[PDB]
Amino acid sequence: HGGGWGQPHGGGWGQPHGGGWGQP
Repeated sequence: HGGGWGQPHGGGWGQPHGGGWGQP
């Protein structure tokens, strides 16, 4: 979740998942 665009949910892994909340 690098600002709201292509950094969040970047393919399914460490780009979504950011702790355990709404990032994953």
